Amino acid sequence: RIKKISIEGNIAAGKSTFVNILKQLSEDWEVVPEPVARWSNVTMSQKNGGNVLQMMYEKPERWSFTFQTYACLSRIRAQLASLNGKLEKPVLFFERSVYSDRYIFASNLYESESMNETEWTIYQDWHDWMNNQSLELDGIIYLQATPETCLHRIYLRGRNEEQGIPLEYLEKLHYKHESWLLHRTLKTNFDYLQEVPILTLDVNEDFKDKYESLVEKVKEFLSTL
Amino acid sequence: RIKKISIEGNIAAGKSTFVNILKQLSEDWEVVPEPVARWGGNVLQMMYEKPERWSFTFQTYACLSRIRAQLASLNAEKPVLFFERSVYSDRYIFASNLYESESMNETEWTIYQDWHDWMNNQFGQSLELDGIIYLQATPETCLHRIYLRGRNEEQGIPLEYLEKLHYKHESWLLHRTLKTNFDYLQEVPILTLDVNEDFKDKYESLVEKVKEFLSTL
Ligand SMILES: O=c1ccn([C@@H]2O[C@H](COP(=O)(O)OP(=O)(O)O)[C@@H](O)[C@H]2O)c(=O)[nH]1
Ligand SMILES: O=c1ccn([C@@H]2O[C@H](COP(=O)(O)OP(=O)(O)O)[C@@H](O)[C@H]2O)c(=O)[nH]1
Ligand SMILES: Nc1ncnc2c1ncn2[C@H]1C[C@H](O)[C@@H](CO)O1
Ligand SMILES: Nc1ncnc2c1ncn2[C@H]1C[C@H](O)[C@@H](CO)O1
Repeated sequence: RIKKISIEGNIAAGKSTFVNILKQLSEDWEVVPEPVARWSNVTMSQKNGGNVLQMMYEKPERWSFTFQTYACLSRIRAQLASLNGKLEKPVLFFERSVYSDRYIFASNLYESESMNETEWTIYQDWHDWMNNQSLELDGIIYLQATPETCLHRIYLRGRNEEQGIPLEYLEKLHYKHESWLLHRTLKTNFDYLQEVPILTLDVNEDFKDKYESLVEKVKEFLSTL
Repeated sequence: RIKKISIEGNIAAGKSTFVNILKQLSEDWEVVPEPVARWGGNVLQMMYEKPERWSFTFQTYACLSRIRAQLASLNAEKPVLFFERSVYSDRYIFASNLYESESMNETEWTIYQDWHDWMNNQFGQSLELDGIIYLQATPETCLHRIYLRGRNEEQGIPLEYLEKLHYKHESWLLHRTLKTNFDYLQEVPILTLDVNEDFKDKYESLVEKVKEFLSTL
């Protein structure tokens, strides 16, 4: 019986670092990266995904729908094989969810006009459908940082394509993160999700070698599920 | 147990007509129309407006809309389910062509073929065919039946597009040259009927043949 936690948050808040911290604290703990993050920097999968990322960055109003499609189906399959292959008290740690795909990223491209009524309408259906047709999660852990901490972090990361991402986007993605995971205001069609329990974690301070409290906070919340 | 038979055919080759014609003949005989037929209506219209913009998006909605429709009907004594085209049609006819005519790029094309390879590796689950019936018509023929059908946005279909498509049908369903990542398919028997002659009020010969074919599977 595998528990299922999603680790969520804005660009450069510290998810993969956190995910690769818990990684070696237990062998009942496994981690599934987010596919997009491997296409992000530096095989047929990587080829395509990196092709798709650059195009979405260069002309989002043309490539948002295809990007969202490939990136969600990639997380989906990446997530399926981690039931297969590995894991007494097993937890799987997901690096973002198919819900972030949709209520954070996909949603923001509609409202910014990068996907049109048809595009976004056809995405909501596929999504609803592809997901109803094993990965529903036991909990969500929210690593909350500011747009500014987020903005500084991507600069410390130094990714080519990401240096141009401006504070105003991050500022939109923070708001949706907030409405979903803290005031629990955002409303959806995965109903269980309205009451999956969530833990919010302040990672504005650097925790790269001072993380015991955050982890005790994780261990405690696992205990409550 | 429900036998699954796809009616393949170029545009307006007779497909919708023969399949309904069939629909009345037997208790044991039902049909799943092509969802693009009823069209989807914007995505199809955007498809005719600017195909190098919408080809990828349509193909995905088109094909998944057919998988849903077919599954739905996947739930008589000697059951036979007839489909109107199929997910091989969607990939080796249409997406293939559309990649071939640069309305999709390699990324697009690779990303489609992977998603089709996967959307249907969980879903051969009675969408896998028992036979194919190829309504072979000449392109010339199909071009008149499009004026026959007298359909708005379908009026300007060239002469040459319809050519592209039949050469692809014939390589797939008559010469059997064409190769795919469903090894089963190359097994599967095909039946090949000529439909240039009208048949609305003269189909017994046709249906007789259908009947021999089903009888041997
Ligand atoms: O406590 C931390 C967490 C991370 N980072 C740095 O911020 C950048 C982005 O973090 P990460 O890739 O883990 O963020 P994610 O997008 O996965 O949330 C990397 O250079 C990290 O080393 C940091 O300076 N202090
Ligand atoms: O023997 C026939 C077969 C078809 N049609 C007509 O050809 C047009 C297109 O037929 P259908 O929708 O069956 O073509 P499909 O696209 O479904 O192959 C319609 O007006 C049919 O009435 C016809 O006149 N004689
Ligand atoms: N669904 C998605 N998942 C992950 N990233 C997304 C997604 N949509 C857009 N992006 C943008 C954020 C970064 O610029 C870049 C790398 O994450 O892609
Ligand atoms: N998968 C598909 N199924 C049926 N039609 C397709 C498909 N892809 C493109 N087309 C084009 C042909 C017609 O002009 C128009 C209506 O059939 O759509």
